Amino acid sequence: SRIINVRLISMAMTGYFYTFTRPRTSLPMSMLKYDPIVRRKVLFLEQK
Amino acid sequence: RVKGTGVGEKVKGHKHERTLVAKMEKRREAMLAMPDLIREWKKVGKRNWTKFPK
Amino acid sequence: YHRLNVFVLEQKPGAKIDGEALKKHLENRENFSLKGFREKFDLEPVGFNLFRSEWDEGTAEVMERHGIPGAEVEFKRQKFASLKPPRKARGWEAKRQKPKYKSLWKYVKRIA
Amino acid sequence: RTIPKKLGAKKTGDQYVIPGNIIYKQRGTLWHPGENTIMGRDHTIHAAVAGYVKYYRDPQLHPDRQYIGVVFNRNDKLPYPKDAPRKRKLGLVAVPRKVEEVEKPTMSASGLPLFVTRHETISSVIAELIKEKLAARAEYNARQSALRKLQQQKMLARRGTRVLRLMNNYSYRETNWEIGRLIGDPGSVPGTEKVGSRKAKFRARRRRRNTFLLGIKERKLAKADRREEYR
Amino acid sequence: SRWDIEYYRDPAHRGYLSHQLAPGESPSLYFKVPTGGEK
RNA sequence: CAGUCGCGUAAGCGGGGCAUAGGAUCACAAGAUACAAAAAGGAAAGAUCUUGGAUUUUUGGAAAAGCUACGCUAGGGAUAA
RNA sequence: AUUCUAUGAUUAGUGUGAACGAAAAUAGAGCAGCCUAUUAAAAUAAGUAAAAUGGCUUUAAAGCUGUUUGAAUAUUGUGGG
Ligand SMILES: [K+]
Ligand SMILES: [K+]
Ligand SMILES: [Mg+2]
Ligand SMILES: [Mg+2]
Ligand SMILES: [Mg+2]
Ligand SMILES: [Mg+2]
Ligand SMILES: [Mg+2]
Ligand SMILES: [Mg+2]
Ligand SMILES: [Mg+2]
Ligand SMILES: [Mg+2]
Ligand SMILES: [Mg+2]
Ligand SMILES: [Mg+2]
Repeated sequence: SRIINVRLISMAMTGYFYTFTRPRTSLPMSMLKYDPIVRRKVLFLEQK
Repeated sequence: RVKGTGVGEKVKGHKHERTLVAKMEKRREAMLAMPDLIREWKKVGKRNWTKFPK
Repeated sequence: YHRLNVFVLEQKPGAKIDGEALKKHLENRENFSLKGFREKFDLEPVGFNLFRSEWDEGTAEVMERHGIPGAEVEFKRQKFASLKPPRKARGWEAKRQKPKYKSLWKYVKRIA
Repeated sequence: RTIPKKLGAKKTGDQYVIPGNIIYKQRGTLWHPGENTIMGRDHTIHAAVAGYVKYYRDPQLHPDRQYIGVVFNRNDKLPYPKDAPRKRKLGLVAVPRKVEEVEKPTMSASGLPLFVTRHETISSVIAELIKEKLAARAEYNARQSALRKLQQQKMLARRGTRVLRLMNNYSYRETNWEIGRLIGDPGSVPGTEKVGSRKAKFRARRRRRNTFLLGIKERKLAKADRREEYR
Repeated sequence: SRWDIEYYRDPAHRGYLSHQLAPGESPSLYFKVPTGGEK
């Protein structure tokens, strides 16, 4: 209940995602990850 | 004269095939706007970012 | 990558290497040893610089001009296979994998 | 009753090992990694090369450490003298090189184009020296604008190009990897690179400061002409 | 069926229905060969 | 090894944490894959890959309270009168 | 056309599981067609087909069914699968 599992959706609209955990009483996650569909580092943002 | 493959008929196509040209464009339109989205994300910062998918 | 070491060695005062004894040292010497070479002419290393060189697109053509042999030779990493002797498979499913237990192949075949 | 952890030595001295073989499982570094050895996340020591395990002490490296190594010759003894040449093995096999040659075909077995490419369309002497300074700056400023305009033409053509390639089921679509390389070549993430230069920013800051100060000069001088008429 | 018709409609397999195609036509009953050019 | 990113003058390091304490399948749900599509064109329901919700805590994974001095049968006598 | 035997088939499939389990087709035994039925029957079928719901059978189809409702009229493409 204290920790939630979020989904970091790629901003290349390729449908790839990364799942990381973070506390509810925190800000949304945002990272620069490697999208294997386009094979390039793009911006991944939390789903909601 | 059966559906699709008969004389004077056109194969409908599977949905993945029908939405293929509109699917590759969404990826192409997004990648072209990728450099401008990372510049706005590194300038605004990870904490002050307020745009997220829905 | 290959290391090419550029060495600068000082000769002792009034010691001039014979122009014909220097071109004889490299004769029939395919493993040039700086240690031995230095000890024979009584030289001393003073300066040094380094620069490496690996296989690149222009390597093949450079060998053609000067006739350097060895272009059509590629090196592959030596592979070490396990030294464990083969062993019979163990498990309930692994035993019952031959045509004998054809009636139990629904528990043994196509396992994820 | 717990599951045993089975810590300790997995290879004794002079025992043959190949790369990756565990030699010693430990909680903390009871034995530090030495010659031709690797330490894992949990401090497990593995051979990096084929050879024979050797337990020794290196007083030159650390006064109170004990190491595990791997020697290519069973008769060798560690620690090797710091002044002796490194003993290393080639570890390669000689094979004939490839005869690859650019033979890209144009049509498939069915007679269809392998790739279809589509493009888009849309102060006496100082003044002389200062002039040489201004000209050089103005010349580069013209060259920079004469080349930045060129880059905006290659990017427009590249980002506008569409290479449709034959895939399975006789379909024609753009590959996803090529779509990724439209914005730029791999090696850096476009957008992270700083578009501007710090030196250029300083130059702009001064120019803005000059016009501001010089602006007051013109306004102050202008006010003086209005005052003269009043008087 | 679609797949069966397409297999014997292309000259790559020497299908006996390949004579029904034009040189620029594709075997697939749904997909078409895009045109190369700038327009 | 391939892909492509960070740090570093460089060498290079990086597939989380100094080490040792967080369970599958099935079902269900969200993405991708383009495999098959029960006459045929689609679809539904399936298949592969990634991921999520479990005191599945009897943690190789049942939805589960007692009495019989009226007790029954098959056994052992791990000592029970 | 039906019936009987084997193969198809520890198959497709169903089911958490344990298990359950077709059809097409093939071979053999028999063979037979009709409404003017070789023993006397239809003016071609309406509360029917079907739908909702409760059950049966079952793979979700087809089939059987209580309750409440409720169609169309032949390849000049009406109706079932
Ligand atoms: K089955
Ligand atoms: K039914
Ligand atoms: Mg179908
Ligand atoms: Mg059907
Ligand atoms: Mg247990
Ligand atoms: Mg266990
Ligand atoms: Mg006893
Ligand atoms: Mg049968
Ligand atoms: Mg009738
Ligand atoms: Mg009915
Ligand atoms: Mg129906
Ligand atoms: Mg019916």
